[PDB]
Amino acid sequence: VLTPRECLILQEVEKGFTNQEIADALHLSKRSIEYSLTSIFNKLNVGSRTEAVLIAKS
Amino acid sequence: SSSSIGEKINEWYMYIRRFSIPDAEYLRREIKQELDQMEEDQDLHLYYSLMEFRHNLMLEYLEPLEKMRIEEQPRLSDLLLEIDKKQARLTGLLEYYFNFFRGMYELDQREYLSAIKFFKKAESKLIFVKDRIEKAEFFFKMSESYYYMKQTYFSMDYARQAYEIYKEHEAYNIRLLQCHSLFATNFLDLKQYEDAISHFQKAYSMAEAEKQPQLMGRTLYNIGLCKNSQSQYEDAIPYFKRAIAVFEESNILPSLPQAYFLITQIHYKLGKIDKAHEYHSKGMAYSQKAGDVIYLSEFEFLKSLYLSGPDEEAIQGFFDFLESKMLYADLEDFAIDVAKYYHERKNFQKASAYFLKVEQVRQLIQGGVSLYEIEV
Ligand SMILES: [Mn+2]
Repeated sequence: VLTPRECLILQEVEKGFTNQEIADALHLSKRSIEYSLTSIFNKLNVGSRTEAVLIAKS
Repeated sequence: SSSSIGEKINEWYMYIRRFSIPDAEYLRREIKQELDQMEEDQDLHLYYSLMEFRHNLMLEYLEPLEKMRIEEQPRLSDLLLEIDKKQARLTGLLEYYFNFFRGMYELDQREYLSAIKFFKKAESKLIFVKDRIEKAEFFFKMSESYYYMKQTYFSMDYARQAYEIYKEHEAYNIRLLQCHSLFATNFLDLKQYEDAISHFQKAYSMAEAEKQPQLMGRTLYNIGLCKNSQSQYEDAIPYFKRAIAVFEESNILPSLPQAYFLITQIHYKLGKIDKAHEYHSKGMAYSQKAGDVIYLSEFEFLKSLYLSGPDEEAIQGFFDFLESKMLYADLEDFAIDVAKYYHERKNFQKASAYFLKVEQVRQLIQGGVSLYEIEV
């Protein structure tokens, strides 16, 4: 179950942002975005950015 | 506020246990900034340091998953168990502070049932707090908290537990003294006036040893308060006088509006009006200086009652003020004072009316609670 802020990260991912662009948009370090995705992807049980986008959309 | 910072650290921990990185990072940052703008107590600084370390552990356990294919990655929920298992002492300490600070926050929000529930969880984690002085400090804080919630028996019980530990150390005579103050104020709520006095006297002798002006003064004041509560007005005067002298020699401005108030009122009640007037003038001035909102109105009230007729319209505004502030105990007491003023003046209709006000006030919900998720 994603927090609203984690969903926000995913929303930016779905729009095609890069990690750096997500960092800048949310005032987090890029490293933090990387950690966030590792956590988020694990939670969605996916192994890729593209595939996280798909499970997101369902 | 120390209390609000601790609760933010609590929220931080909840996000950490969930591995919600953005949330944890935002709180981590906001908490660092807030603590950089204050001299936090030792307990709060330690809780933060623990949580900072725990946050880094969160990141450290997540790091290996980056290079793992997804099917080779453990569920986060299991990662968490591993962390708690390999860091049992950290976890226990975190549990202690989390619950202690949440409890303090709930108490602050006047959520009493909720505060007790967290205080009990904290106490069950006290085994992780090695230093026996730190344990005593917990018991001491519990005592103060149940004094405030008026669970008088539990307040004394915790004061006793704290006292027992302080008694075994020599450098803690001040805390011992304050345990005596805790016994005394509790005895006072129980109407055990002689017992209260006796403990205030003990506390006094100890504060005099430690050459502690503030405590010395408060102790003397409390004795006068006990005398006053028994309507032994003449007997209270010398104690209020001694307390004032102590407060005034040192420059303990904050304590002075109060130290002057009861003694002012007493002289009104005793019909010593020129003396009342002088105490009044001085007490009023001290209150003006310290910028003490409450005592300004209370000194004002003395005039409204004892000199002004009485001035019932001004008295009524004052009563409303107190109530809006939830100073119910004082409100009851002042209404009684008004009733009694009229009674001695043989104005029984007016006395009866204020005695009725007293009962109305005693009917207010003064510390209501709410059950958590219990069905009706
Ligand atoms: Mn600081």
